Amino acid sequence: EIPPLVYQLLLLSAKGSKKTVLEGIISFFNQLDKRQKELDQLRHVEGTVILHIVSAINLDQDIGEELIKHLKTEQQKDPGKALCPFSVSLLLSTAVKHRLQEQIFDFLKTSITRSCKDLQILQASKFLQDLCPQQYDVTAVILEVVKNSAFGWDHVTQGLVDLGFSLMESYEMPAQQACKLGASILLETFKVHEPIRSDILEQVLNRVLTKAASPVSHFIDLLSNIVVSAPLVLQNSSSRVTETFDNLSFLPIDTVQGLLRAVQPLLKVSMSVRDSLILVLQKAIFSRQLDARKAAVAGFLLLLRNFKILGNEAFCLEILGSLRRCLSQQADVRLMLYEGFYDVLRRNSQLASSIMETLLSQIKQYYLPQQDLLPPLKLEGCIMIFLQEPLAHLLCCIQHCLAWYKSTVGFEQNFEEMLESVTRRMIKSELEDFELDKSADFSPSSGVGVKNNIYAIQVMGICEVLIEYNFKIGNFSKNKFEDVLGLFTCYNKLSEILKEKAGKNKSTLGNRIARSFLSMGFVSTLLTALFRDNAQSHEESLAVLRSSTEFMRYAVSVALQKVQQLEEMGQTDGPDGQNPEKMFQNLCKITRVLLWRYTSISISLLCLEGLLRIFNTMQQLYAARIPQFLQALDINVTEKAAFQIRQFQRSLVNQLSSAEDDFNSKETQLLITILSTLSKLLDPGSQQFLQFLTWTVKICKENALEDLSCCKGLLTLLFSLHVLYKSPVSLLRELAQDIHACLGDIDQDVEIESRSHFAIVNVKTAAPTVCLLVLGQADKVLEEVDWLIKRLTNQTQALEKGVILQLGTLLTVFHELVQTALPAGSCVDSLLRSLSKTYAILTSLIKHYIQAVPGRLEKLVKLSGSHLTPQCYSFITYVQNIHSESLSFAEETVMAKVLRDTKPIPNLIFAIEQYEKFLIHLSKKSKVNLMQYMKLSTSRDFRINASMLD
Amino acid sequence: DISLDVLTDLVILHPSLLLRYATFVKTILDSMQKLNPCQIRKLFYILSTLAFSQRQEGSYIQDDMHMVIRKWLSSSVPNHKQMGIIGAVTMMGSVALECDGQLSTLLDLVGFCCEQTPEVLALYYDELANLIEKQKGNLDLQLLDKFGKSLVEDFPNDFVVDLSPTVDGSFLFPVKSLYNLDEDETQGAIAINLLPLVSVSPICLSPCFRLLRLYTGEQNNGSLEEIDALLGCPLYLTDLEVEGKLDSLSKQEREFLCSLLFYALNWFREVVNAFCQQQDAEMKGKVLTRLQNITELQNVLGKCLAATPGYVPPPALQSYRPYFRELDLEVFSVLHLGPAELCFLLDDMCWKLEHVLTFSHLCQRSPKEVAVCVVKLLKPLCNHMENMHNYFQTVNIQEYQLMSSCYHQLLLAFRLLFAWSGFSQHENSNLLRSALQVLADRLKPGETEFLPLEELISESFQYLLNFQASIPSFQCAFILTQVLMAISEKPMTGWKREKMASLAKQFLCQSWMKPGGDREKGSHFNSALHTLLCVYLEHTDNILKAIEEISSVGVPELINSAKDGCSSTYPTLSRQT
DNA sequence: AAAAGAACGGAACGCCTGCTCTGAACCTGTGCC
Repeated sequence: EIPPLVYQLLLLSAKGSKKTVLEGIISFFNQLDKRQKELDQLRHVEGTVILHIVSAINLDQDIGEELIKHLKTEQQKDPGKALCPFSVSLLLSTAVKHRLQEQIFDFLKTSITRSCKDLQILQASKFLQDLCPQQYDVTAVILEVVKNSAFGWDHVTQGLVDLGFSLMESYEMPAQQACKLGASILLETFKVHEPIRSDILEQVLNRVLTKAASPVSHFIDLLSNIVVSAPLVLQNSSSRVTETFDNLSFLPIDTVQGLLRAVQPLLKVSMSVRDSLILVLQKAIFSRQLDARKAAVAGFLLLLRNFKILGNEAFCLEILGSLRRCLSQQADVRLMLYEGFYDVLRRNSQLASSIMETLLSQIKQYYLPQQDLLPPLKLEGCIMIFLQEPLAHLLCCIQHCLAWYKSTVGFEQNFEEMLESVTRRMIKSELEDFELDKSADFSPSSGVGVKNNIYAIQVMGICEVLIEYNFKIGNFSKNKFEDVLGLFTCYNKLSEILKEKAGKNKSTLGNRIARSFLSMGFVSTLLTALFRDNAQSHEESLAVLRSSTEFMRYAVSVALQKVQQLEEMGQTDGPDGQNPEKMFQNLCKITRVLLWRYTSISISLLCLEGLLRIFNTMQQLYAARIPQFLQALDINVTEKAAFQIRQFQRSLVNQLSSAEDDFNSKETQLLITILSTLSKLLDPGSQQFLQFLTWTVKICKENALEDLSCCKGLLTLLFSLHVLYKSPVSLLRELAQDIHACLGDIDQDVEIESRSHFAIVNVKTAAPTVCLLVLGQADKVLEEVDWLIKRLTNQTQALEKGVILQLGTLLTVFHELVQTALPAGSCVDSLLRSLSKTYAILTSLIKHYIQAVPGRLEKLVKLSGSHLTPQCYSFITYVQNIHSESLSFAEETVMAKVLRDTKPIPNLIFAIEQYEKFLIHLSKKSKVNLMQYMKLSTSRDFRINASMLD
Repeated sequence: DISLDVLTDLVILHPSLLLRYATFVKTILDSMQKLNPCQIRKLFYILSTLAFSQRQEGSYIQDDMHMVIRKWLSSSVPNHKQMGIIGAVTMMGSVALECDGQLSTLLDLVGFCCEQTPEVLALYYDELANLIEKQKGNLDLQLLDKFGKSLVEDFPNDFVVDLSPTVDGSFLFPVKSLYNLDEDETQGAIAINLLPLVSVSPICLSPCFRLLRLYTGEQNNGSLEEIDALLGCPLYLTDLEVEGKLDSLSKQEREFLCSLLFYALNWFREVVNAFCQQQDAEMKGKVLTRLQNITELQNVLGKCLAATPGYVPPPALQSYRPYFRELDLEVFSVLHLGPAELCFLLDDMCWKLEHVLTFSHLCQRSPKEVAVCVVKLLKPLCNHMENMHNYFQTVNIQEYQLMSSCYHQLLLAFRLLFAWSGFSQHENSNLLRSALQVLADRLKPGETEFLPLEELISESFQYLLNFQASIPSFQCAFILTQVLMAISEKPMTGWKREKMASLAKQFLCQSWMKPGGDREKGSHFNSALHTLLCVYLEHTDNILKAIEEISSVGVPELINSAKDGCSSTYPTLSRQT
């Protein structure tokens, strides 16, 4: 009924007109889908009609050319509208026609990029949402399209897969959003479009090995998702399991590990794949070079856990020695097996014995047993220039494997004796016993120096491992603690004075020390014993440990490096480091002692860093796991978060109210940053949001953060809350009064009262300390204004009223600064940079309205002429005096400085007249004389003083 | 256009390789309703003749094309319907390098579909004329006869008028044999009954004489045998002075007489086309008389064309230029003397020069052929040029303005000839040297004998500089100095730059006024003076010195002395200018 | 009269510097050492 009728209508349009009939039938389908949403026969009818229309368009491609222009015009008019499922389905269907699909794809990419940018802008500023509630999301409609076209359509699946293939490459922030959208639509169409599953898998496998140089992390992510959704898809896609290893050992950036983990079920259900990878293993491990041999050993280590350890065992008995055959390799290559052996050790018993025996042989290769003699560690073995046998990682692997072996239940007797002897040997030794006796022994860029430098790096790394092992052995054992405490005395003996070598760079690598070697569980437990570990069960070993003040400092400093490793990278060293759920529990336990120790009342300054980094991690890593932490912090998310702020506000006000003698500005800066980092996740409409604002403005307007970063840091905080809630132009106007009261006016003949509305700003804070930040907001305030003005290019009356209020109020602000004597730094430059920017935004709204008189606009112009222009030009005359006086400091080739010091001045004039020239254009076209309020554009001349040259 | 042009080479190299996808290609071409007429010709050229060429398996495309034209020759979509007959012309052209059956079937279908269509025999005959004009040379005599022998049935049956003086009927005006036959009583029957033909399509007759010229060009060397008694035909129209009563017309006969005249001058163009090149008994003389007749007829037309407020004449001053027989240069066999006739002839050639060197007939040849066409008879050009020079040495306003305009138009011709950017390409530098050889031999006693390029440059420079003495209008001075730039090198040498400075300063110091006073200050005058000043100041020796002298002597004298006139040292400079 | 035409009037993304914030052990001065 409907399909033949609309086919006849399309034939009529081919004979007649197509400008409006197309849009009419899109609208008909749109309301049909809307009424049917709250229909399989209707969906089949829709499939038939789209098939008919796409065949007709393919027959006459030029007929559909008007669709591109029509949709572009609609998108220019409608802010994100007209991108209905019908329209996008028609667009993708003709893309399969292969005619002009590139331009359609480019238009789609531009539209989605604009859509995600607009979504981010609206999310990051509610002030635009109130005046622009037309939040149109292309992602929502395109993801609903998957379900809409999941009823056996002619070419919807092909269009969607082509769209996703273009999307994934377009992704390469907006790029991350595009990649996420493409991956989601591919997953949805794989879970929906059954008959294209094999073709999709083959195509993505062809693409998966398509960017060797470029990152393909999104590719492996999507492949893993589709494989875990359909485990047997690649089984039906056979003859590719062998093929996928063509150039796998070229660029391991964790891509190889991800590929192996994604395909692991296939290997465990596909013996041919296992055999082929075994065959490739011989070539990979025997590669004489070391450029890419790391990927091979990493993949083999992962495979060891990939295959089950139930108990053919002959498979394992064969593959045990494969990696050991490459043990004599480069130190960097030898590194990864030590870190990775523990993971596979929890999957077998006999394999554990074999690995322990091999590691025993390796450690005995360097042990050098003796009694009451030189340090057993033959540090000179790895001296040569470079090193080929890391020791700290090996010892950490030794202790972890020993712990797991003991827990699961003579090499183990040899292990404990060797561990006990070397620990006893270390305490029964000193720097004199080691090769490094004197402080002036080794120097950087010296053959003896770098050798001793490597030795120093190794030995203190060894000390950390023995610290961890004895703690597990010494369950409330004072003798083991005495060995532990004495061992640390050797550790810092190398440090402090001869730390690393010396390191004159005033930098603190790894929080304070090089990369630690402590399992996260141990350091978590050590602090709990070290802090809050009060009980009669302890034998004063904690107390003497507490006596070692440097042990306190080192106790948390390692964890601070550890969390920073998890802060930047998504993983960390130590057992269970890359397991997030295991790490999350560790993250829950550690934070309590760090916070409590600070509240006990330097050392506490460390805990401030530790907390500030732990929040910044989980808010950026454990997005879904926040409720678990909040439950462990002890859906009232805002209640407890505000409670912690209250405990922190008391410390700050007490510190801020105290005299400058006891200031510790480093803590105060941290006290402010933690507020900002903890203010990110308050309730958007919470009362505590308003309550926190009411307190901070009181403190800012009352207290005087004379410290540089303290004033800057606190002012940064208040705006982050005062952006998503309101506009700050009232505050900026108020602050502009104080700086105007702080100094003298440009006119040099007018005085002002104290008018100290805010105590944060004072005479000593007249620097860019404040007048650069507020101008940054002035940059942001105008930055978002352009977005709506561009959109502005029924409620438009409200749109124009709001802009003229913010711009008009901001216009008064600039008038206040422009009469003051701004500091001669870059703040003079930046003021002229935004002043040039401000006039430009004044244009595009007027430039828009040309294509459309109100007196409200005139009153803004009247205020603009009266309070801005003559002052600005007079302010320009001020700059001449300032630069001339400032240029006297020329050590008592100034060509470079003079040009820069006056570079914004010409472009200030040009931005004045380009607005003026179009404002001239408006006046004639608008039939109104707007120039009576304003003033003739003044200009300046010069004169060379010939007499002064003598 | 480039895609079709390369497709020509692709089908030429491997016809089977192209016709492999030729099914889809032809389906797309037929389906695509949007196609430029030139693109229509390009596609149909092979789309209609692939079967005749590739006789093995090409019959499918030919059958599809014949079916679609049969459904569209009588179809209700005249827009692009003539594309079918265009493809027919392409088919005969391919056959004009058996197949007669397909052409006969197509012609029968066209005739059936155009039984009563007015613009059917018109456009069909236009297509045949284009055929033989462009690519009909290799056409067999039998094929050409079968295509276009309907002249013996159409022309003498109802379009060949009778020479008897008994013409009478319900005509708006009486029939008078304007421009009667030169040979009285030799062939009385030689006349054309125009008024009976209008009141048998008057629109259709104008593009016919071309076709009989084309027939006699293949059935004989010349047109004398077929049109011996018809070359000197008069026109059956009202009295020539009858146009004087334009007010007396009042559309009672004004429109009818306007159509009469409009068909008349186009018929004169047709006969001058068909019976010009051949030399026979008074053939070239009668051609000259026809030229004088058409000039006088157009002059008479001008009056009623101004009197007629609006018109929509059928194409088969300058505003009516599109609705005219755009006669090519093939008529110029007697180029080597009515000054008005010269003005009109070189006005006809000037527009073509401005278009091709900067509407199907002039576009049919490349500029390489334009060069040979223009150099075919450069000798009469220089002869008339020196005649006008001698007249100006001797020096009626009604004649003086005529010579002035002819002068200007001739210099326009040489400037748009030699300022051609195609001379930058050296693909025909020998042709340029040969073209300049006649001018070089005209300056010197002659016998260039492979003259040197620099010698030719200097000789042509001096020869064209000879005209720098006497010049009637400033626009002529502009075009003279610009053609003098055009022949010489782009960057002038020192001697030529000094000559440029001297001549341009002399022209600046010259005084220009129309024959009846009335200084020639106008609009084109402004651009002409702009170009003069640009080239002079560019080619001066001391540019700063020259501008200082101008702004320090010429302007002050104008501001001080001149009230409504020019400046004393620079009569070209004016307050308005 | 103040209308076109197209030659005149005009716009966007890309670039690494000459930039200023940041950096660093110092060397000075003076109550302490």
